[PDB]
Amino acid sequence: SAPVVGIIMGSQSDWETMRHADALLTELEIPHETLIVAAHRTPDRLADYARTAAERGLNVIIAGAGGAAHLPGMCAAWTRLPVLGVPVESRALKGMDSLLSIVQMPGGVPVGTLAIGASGAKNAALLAASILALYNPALAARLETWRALQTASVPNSPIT
Amino acid sequence: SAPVVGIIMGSQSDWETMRHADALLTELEIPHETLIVAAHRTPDRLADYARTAAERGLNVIIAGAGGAAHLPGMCAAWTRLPVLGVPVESRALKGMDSLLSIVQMPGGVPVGTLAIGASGAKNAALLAASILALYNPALAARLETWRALQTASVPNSPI
Amino acid sequence: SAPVVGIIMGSQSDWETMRHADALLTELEIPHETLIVAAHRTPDRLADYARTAAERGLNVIIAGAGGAAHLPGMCAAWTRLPVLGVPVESRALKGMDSLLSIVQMPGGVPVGTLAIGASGAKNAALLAASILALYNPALAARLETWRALQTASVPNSPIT
Amino acid sequence: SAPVVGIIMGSQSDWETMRHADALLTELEIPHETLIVAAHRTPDRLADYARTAAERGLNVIIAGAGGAAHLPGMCAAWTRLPVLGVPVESRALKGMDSLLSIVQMPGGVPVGTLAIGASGAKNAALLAASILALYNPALAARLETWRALQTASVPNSPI
Amino acid sequence: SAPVVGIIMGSQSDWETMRHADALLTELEIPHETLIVAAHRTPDRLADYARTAAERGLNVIIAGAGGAAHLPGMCAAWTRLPVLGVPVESRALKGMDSLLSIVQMPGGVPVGTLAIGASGAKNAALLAASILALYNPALAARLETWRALQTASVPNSPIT
Amino acid sequence: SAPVVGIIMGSQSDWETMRHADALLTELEIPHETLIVAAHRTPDRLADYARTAAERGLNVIIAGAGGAAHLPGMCAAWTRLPVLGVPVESRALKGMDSLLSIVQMPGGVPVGTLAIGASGAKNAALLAASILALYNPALAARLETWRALQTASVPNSPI
Amino acid sequence: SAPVVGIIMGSQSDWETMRHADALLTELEIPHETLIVAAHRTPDRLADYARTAAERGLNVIIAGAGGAAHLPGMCAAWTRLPVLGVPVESRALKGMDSLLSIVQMPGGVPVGTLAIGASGAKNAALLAASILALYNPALAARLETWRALQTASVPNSPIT
Amino acid sequence: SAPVVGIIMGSQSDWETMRHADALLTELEIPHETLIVAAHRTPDRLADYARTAAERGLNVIIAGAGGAAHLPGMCAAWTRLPVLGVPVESRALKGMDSLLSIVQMPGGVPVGTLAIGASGAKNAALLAASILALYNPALAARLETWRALQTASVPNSPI
Ligand SMILES: O=P(O)(O)OC[C@H]1O[C@@H](O)[C@H](O)[C@@H]1O
Ligand SMILES: O=P(O)(O)OC[C@H]1O[C@@H](O)[C@H](O)[C@@H]1O
Ligand SMILES: O=P(O)(O)OC[C@H]1O[C@@H](O)[C@H](O)[C@@H]1O
Ligand SMILES: O=P(O)(O)OC[C@H]1O[C@@H](O)[C@H](O)[C@@H]1O
Repeated sequence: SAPVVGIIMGSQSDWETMRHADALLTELEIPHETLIVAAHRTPDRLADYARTAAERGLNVIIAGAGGAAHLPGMCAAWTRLPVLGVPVESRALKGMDSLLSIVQMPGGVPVGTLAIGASGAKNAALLAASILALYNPALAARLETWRALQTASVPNSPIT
Repeated sequence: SAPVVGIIMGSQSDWETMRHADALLTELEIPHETLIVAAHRTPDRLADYARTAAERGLNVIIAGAGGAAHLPGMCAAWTRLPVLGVPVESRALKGMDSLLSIVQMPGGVPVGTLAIGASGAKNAALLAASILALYNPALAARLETWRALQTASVPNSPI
Repeated sequence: SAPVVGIIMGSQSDWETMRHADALLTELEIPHETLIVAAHRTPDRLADYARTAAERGLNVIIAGAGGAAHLPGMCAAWTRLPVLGVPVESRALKGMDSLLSIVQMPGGVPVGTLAIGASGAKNAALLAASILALYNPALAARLETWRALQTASVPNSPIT
Repeated sequence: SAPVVGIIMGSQSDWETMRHADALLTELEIPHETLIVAAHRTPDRLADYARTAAERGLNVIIAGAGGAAHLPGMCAAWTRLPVLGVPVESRALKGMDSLLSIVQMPGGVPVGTLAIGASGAKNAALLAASILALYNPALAARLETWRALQTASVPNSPI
Repeated sequence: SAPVVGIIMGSQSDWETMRHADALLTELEIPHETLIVAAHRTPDRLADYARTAAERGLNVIIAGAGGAAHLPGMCAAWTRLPVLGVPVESRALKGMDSLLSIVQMPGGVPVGTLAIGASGAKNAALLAASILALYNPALAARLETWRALQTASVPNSPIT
Repeated sequence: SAPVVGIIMGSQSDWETMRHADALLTELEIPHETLIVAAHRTPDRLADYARTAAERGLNVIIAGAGGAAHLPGMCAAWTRLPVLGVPVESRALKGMDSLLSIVQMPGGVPVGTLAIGASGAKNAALLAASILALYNPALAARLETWRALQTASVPNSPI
Repeated sequence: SAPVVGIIMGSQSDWETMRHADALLTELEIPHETLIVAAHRTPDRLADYARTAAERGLNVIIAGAGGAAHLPGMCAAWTRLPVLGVPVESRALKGMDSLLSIVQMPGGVPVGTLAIGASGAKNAALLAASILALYNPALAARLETWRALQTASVPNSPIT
Repeated sequence: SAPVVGIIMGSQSDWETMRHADALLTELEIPHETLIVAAHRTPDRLADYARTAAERGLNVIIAGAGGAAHLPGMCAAWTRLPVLGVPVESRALKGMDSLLSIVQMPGGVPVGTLAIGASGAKNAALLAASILALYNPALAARLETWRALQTASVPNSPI
């Protein structure tokens, strides 16, 4: 019932990307919350969200942002929980600004960063699942089944 | 006098760069404070610094950071004062990470960004001076003199 | 009545970007002028515009250009006023040439640079407003209201 | 105690970087193993290491590589454990090749990627610690202390 | 009859690119097989494919992948045969991630890398043909004819 | 003799690079002047230099600058003479900023751009020589000799 | 009558870009030839074209190419004439491969390089005109008129 | 014996890199020649070298160049032999110019491209060896031994 993963993003425009994280957590039956938290437009909301996350029972935060993408890193500054960052693709620089803004954190405050775009959102959810599976045997079984099906679904040759 | 510019940086390792901003403000006799404020390692210190800057009488904030450089942008999130950002040169990516994480602010929260490195630190101080000069005539004259000396001192041929 | 901000750009093609600066100054009731000044095709026009800006009562110049983008920097060479630069997105290099051409000024002649594209134009106007607000209490109040409304308009969760 | 984190790297030349991960895990008293596993030069060693990691009791793998950096991704292909990737700074391209070859994993096989270089190695260890802390209360308290000391130790002004 | 070149790729999406290699081998009458082998989703399939390639009679492997593109390099780790790599164009980073992931192999395990995209696929097939032509005189003649026709087909001036 | 090529650069720090252009013109006995002209620090000096270049008898201008490198383009704005641009290697971005700010001129005002660094300075001088050689037969013969010696002097094997 | 500028390019696909050079030379009444010369597919044609250019009366060569763009540099290797290079925009890398392939010539063999794309083609023609104008007074007058009209045609403000 | 691989490079400055290809071919006892051939400074030497390579009995050409690196591609234009390209690390752009000017060959004339720098030179020699091994059984066995020793010699832990 109570959420164990928080998915956060700075804008509705980020949802086109972050929806892939939401869908995968739901597929794996991982209770979660999905919210908008804007690092620059709602910085006090961010501080409160991140600093209370652990006491609220969250175990992992998945944060997506694009451009000068500060949401994952500032989240990580305020929580001891693992924070996973999804670089959202930007218009001009194709997410390279997003990527460098998120992955290049200073020693002492980590953000586990995934690929630019939808792939990264899906993989943030899978990485969160991998973390939770360490201490949830039922989920561990669901995740192993999921990975096995992924492997079995790969064809032997292309449709030419 | 009470400071009217705050120079802030995330680490002692930024000082090699940000000292150029400090020196310039001193040269132009602009009262200022020079502090370490770490966006990631001291986020509550940052929130407090930025949100109280205006009531403390600061007029401009100069913020320097390298890598995933969030200090200028998060400062701007908490203050209506103009915030000027200095990308510090990072070891691997030579400040390109610094530059993009500072300049690419989405619309609604600006950071006026200067060049990577020492040039950017000097120019953040000069840009702060040009802002203050709009409503301080004595400083405006000192800034005019500074720019005039810069122009007049350029040699005509290389040695 | 008399303009206190000048918005300048090198071409009509730049207007698609710089119109966002114009609109925001108008929203905040900041008197301004909006002109075409081409660094390469009208260099004497630029010299005259920049060197007379202060005596004409301008307080801030917002300059946009793309490609080998020299308009903001050459403006700054000729005026003591703060100059803010907007990198206009270019076709091949997506504004990276614009950005580096504008932001990498030598020590001694500053240009306060904003994001590539529309975001940068909007933020140049907001930064200009922040500067003017230091010595205009009515504008300072309008700007604080504007920022507060921005913060209040952020939803708590995405439309899924 | 039996290791719960494996730190692996493709070469001795990566050790200058990955030693920072090793030191951090030691500081936090997290039992770990530190090994060379080369994706290209010892691919069967990699397959064996990754596929048996869970049954050996590992909880997290930290993998560092430079250049065409395939070690973290291929590790993740063979294990359901979380795999954290450290891009090692390469000579010519300063770790940009390392970074893109690690972080740009297609959907379905994740690698949580940290910064280029020593910062990334330290942060992979801290991220592993934060994962383990979710279900080890004594470690969680030591990690809290570590983060608190980091925050409290930041000076207020540069020297 | 029996294949002497293997063309492998990680996904059906790669076929839009790798089909150009397949077509050129067919044009030059080089027997080959075309398969899907996913480095990350079917890593045991890859190990088996690469380690048995020589004993199965393959002489050259052409491998295409995009993004964090590991298929060519991991193939090369498991075979003594020459491995040629085709960087498939990726959405955000335009194949620059593909290119660097493939070409920047450590000393000791080579991948001969071709251009991003369709050009690279065509050239991987031509390079494979060049290799086989060293010890197949009939193919050597076909390849020389092919190159000669290419040269003769270049017009002297553009259609204006 | 009166100069027919002007070599200009924004700073003494550019001289390490631009000296290669100066040396080449001297070697080919092309009368020239070598000057500092700063686009940002001495913009009126630049306008005057460029607008009077043709009437002073200059035929080609070689302009070198680093960073936000505006000197070649603004020179070309004020003269119909051919302007050749040398991107000087900058500290952080290794001349990539220099290169893009010089070469990406919009249509209507050209700058013929050479390689980043010393190679580009040498080649700007050679390109200027090849322009002058079109209407100076003695120089054309000296340039032929120079290119012939370059070709003939390449060794057949490394030492 | 006889051509004094040669415009060369490696493919018909380059014409979309190089046509802007052709049009400007025609506008300025500069006699020229426009040809296809492929560095990689017709290397002997290139050697012959470049090594005979001066004796044929050419004064400037404008060469365009994209990707691994070798046509301008190899032209310059074989002629003492000034060679101007136009980087043609490539699909994946947006002409950055074209640009670096052309501009980064070794000391001793120059190529005067212009902008990526149509702007560069137009400017190669203008630069060629500037060179020819040094020893053709009538053209010098036409070029000064052209530049003056360019300056006079810049509006004072945008259409908003 | 008569050479079956030609190693060519544009300058003595490339030798620091290309010596790694030479050493590897020597180690595997592959008869080869090692020469300077400059695409821009000696274009007729290049045309002659490439067009006669096959009739001279060469089987593979390894070509190294930096900057605007045209040597491998122009070699491939004149021969049907496989041409392998080594991007030499350039001073300013760290071989990114070298890499793009070699690898981005349009369809119809291939160059098999290796990594920037010494790794690429070593790997061009190994790739040439793997090509030759297809039809030389003694060499194939020596190459098997070489790869086996590489794999077996990787240490299990860092020192
Ligand atoms: O890890 P240290 O050296 O303290 O800081 C290195 C970089 O991390 C950033 O926060 C600072 O702005 C600095 O540029
Ligand atoms: O060639 P050596 O120095 O062994 O290794 C250099 C790089 O090759 C990669 O596999 C390693 O991760 C390292 O970063
Ligand atoms: O600040 P200094 O060292 O004078 O000049 C550094 C760079 O600033 C540019 O104007 C010059 O062309 C030079 O490349
Ligand atoms: O100017 P030098 O040092 O002779 O050569 C430097 C670069 O120019 C290229 O042709 C060579 O391949 C080398 O990488």
